[PDB]
Amino acid sequence: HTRMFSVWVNGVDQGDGQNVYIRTPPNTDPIKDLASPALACNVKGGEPVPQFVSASAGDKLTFEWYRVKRGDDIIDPSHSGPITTWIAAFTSPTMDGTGPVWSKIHEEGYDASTKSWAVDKLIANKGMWDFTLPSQLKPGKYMLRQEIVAHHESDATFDKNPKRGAQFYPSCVQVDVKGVGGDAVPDQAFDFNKGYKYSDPGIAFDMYTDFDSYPIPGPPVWDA
Ligand SMILES: [Cu+2]
Repeated sequence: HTRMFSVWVNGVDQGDGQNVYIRTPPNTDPIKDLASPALACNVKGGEPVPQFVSASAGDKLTFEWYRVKRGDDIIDPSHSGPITTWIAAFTSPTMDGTGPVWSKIHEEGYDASTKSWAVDKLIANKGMWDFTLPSQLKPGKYMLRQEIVAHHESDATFDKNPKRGAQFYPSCVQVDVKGVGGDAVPDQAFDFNKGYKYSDPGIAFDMYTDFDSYPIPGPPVWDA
């Protein structure tokens, strides 16, 4: 259980973004059904919010997460898993993130050398998760998506056992990107409801065995 508080642009806190520039869900509950239209942007994913984070291609963004209060324990430390960041064109304010529209721009999963996950790093960083907006990005409005996946119950799949299954915590942020040039348009066209499957070894994942690696679902990080 976790959700976003705000976005920071090159270290500068843009301030509480909840229902302002983040499409904040009503609570911290996970998405588990891979056929849910909420998988892309969570339950209020289709409801527009009035502001866009102002940023430039190349900027370092920080997405800040919390559990119940800003700057708390962030997420239960049992919720080990990856954290991925994605981008889609802002087609209209009533878009909900469904369809073949996403490109992955950043990911972190399991680090064998420290036996730790993206989630442990998030906790250690007090909920701050950094990534770069690709410098080649064409200016325009975009939806950014960041997702924590918790694998404490991923040793079963939701379709067989709806009490268990991977837990997805997607957050969608509206961003208005100034270019530094660059004309690259995100083109992986990844669809979550089609591309995340119960057969994926990164979703049907048993963390309670002696694994050396974790396969992060979806395509590799977008090129240019
Ligand atoms: Cu939880």
